[PDB]
Amino acid sequence: AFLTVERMESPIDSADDLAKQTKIEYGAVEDGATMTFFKKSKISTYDKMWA
Amino acid sequence: SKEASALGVQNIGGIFIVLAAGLVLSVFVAVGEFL
Repeated sequence: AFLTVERMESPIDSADDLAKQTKIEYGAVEDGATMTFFKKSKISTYDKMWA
Repeated sequence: SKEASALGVQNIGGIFIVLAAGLVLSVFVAVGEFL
């Protein structure tokens, strides 16, 4: 169980790993042209990151 | 995302009770064996 838990997560988080996971936090400047792109252009993973 | 928990006393404790029961059964049959 320990090895499966520590191997299920991708060792290098990518443009999709962060969206599905919750252990690792992510963020950017408050409406500093980053989340302004996140709110519009509704991509599934990008929508998850925006939420 | 939190599953890195070991088997504590509460997680696995009944094994101690069952082995103690086996030990007491073994001694209880051994004392009667000498009869």
